[PDB]
Amino acid sequence: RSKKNSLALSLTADQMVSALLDAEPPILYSEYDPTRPFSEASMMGLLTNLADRELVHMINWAKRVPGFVDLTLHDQVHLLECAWLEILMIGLVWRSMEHPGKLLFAPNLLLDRNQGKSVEGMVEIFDMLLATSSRFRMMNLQGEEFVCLKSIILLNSGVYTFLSSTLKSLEEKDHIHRVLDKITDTLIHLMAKAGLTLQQQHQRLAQLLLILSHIRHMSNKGMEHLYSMKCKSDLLLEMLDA
Amino acid sequence: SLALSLTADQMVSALLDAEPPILYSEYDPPFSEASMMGLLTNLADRELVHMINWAKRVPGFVDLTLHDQVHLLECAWLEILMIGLVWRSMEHPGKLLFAPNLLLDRNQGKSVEGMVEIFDMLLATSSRFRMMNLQGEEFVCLKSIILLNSGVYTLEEKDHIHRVLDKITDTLIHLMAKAGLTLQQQHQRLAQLLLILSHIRHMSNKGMEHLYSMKCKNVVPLSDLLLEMLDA
Ligand SMILES: */C(=C/C(=O)N(C)C)CNCCOc1ccc(/C(=C(/CC(F)(F)F)c2ccccc2)c2ccc3n[nH]c(F)c3c2)cn1
Ligand SMILES: */C(=C\C(=O)N(C)C)CNCCOc1ccc(/C(=C(/CC(F)(F)F)c2ccccc2)c2ccc3n[nH]c(F)c3c2)cn1
Repeated sequence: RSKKNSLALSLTADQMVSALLDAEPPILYSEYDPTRPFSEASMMGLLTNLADRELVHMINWAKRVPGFVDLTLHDQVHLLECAWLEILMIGLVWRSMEHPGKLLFAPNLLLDRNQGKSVEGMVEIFDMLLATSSRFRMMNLQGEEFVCLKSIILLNSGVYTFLSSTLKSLEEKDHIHRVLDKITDTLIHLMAKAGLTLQQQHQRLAQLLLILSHIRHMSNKGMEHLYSMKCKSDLLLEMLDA
Repeated sequence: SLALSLTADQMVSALLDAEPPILYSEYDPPFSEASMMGLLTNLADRELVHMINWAKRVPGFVDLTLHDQVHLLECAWLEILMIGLVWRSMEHPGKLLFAPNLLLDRNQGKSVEGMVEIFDMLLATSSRFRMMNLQGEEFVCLKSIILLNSGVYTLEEKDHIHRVLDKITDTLIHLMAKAGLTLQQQHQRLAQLLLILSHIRHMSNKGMEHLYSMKCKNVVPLSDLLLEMLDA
């Protein structure tokens, strides 16, 4: 199906890992004043500000993910529109691994469960994120594995379409699936290099990709809450630079 | 411990043996929004009874705590209905085989509230399974994975659940190796299938939002039915 000659598809596993590690966005500081007690609007202010800012840098990151700028502009936009909260979340749970009971939103913004209660609904999402981070800590998730998963989330985010598909959209989806197969290869390689048996490799690949269902769930629940606070892309198009 | 000893071939055998009966709708051969929702609700409610009986036969599930058995089914039931739907629908491009006498096209999908958006997503997933030539043996592995995964993070009890999930991954790989796939092709197909499950979860979440909205005729809430059938 795909007609595109994409550099990503002929990268070796090591080269894919290197490119992903190089793409990582900068580490950002919240505008959080620790002498200021939290209220609902103040916490939602802090988080929203952090999310808006992370989104700018996420655009720059996505441009450096091999295979991503080979998609049509419309398809790049769609992936980012679908995936942004999942991508924030996986970042959060990775950073929070060595902080049992707490979510490291930023270096200066470390929140425990109880501080989630200052916003209606949000402690439910907090618990799920905490559980996810503990899961990654127990599995001893490696940085190289993390960046593979975050790229998988981006590429897998798009809405499934049958009646709503065009011949062109279908070529684009085929290109996505090839990029995804390269990332799977890269994950397996990393595992094989770390000394896992073949059985252990296939088991861990499954365990990590099953956690992505949980990330999707958390994002969906997040989105429901944001939509019900009346939140409501010309950036995206123009930053993605076409 | 019997469950944890199963070979790949034995796992397949047990899961195939656990499969529920295929149900018929009460459909009488015109569809309103109200009669369609009525038909779908009555079907879902009858499927649920058989889903509970099925889950009791998935290796390892009756080793779990009552809480875990109830919680896994409460979180997963719509995903489980949906995977079964898209599987049954693979030989019916553009349609959804809710039951043998209830085969619906997207036109009929517009009958009911926020089914229309979900409908195309289900058709696409069916189409993806068809294109991948998903086999029945792979389908029952994936459906048991949904059960054991959908509530597992939402400590030694979580370990048992994880060990059984690993066994099913081993079973999938075995099936693929037996079908002639290379090791590379095995790991790629595994990943492709598990990423589809993210999308099934998303479809279920979207469906749940409409069920909460709408809402119901909730005489026997699912949590009560689960407790009755599993406390027992
Ligand atoms: C009462 C409210 C609650 O459910 N609640 C949690 C407060 C209604 N309870 C009975 C369950 O009702 C029910 C379940 C499933 C479906 C259903 C569909 C069809 C589709 F969208 F998934 F395609 C549905 C329609 C509209 C909104 C949500 C879901 C359905 C029914 C039967 C199925 N068999 N295989 C499947 F995949 C099915 C899906 C409707 N109502
Ligand atoms: C909507 C307008 C509005 O609030 N009103 C009142 C009109 C704002 N729309 C922009 C997006 O805002 C966001 C995005 C993300 C979040 C994050 C959270 C935290 C958690 F729940 F995910 F934990 C959130 C809170 C409440 C509901 C949904 C999400 C968030 C922020 C920063 C992050 N960095 N890494 C992450 F994982 C997150 C998550 C808040 N507001």
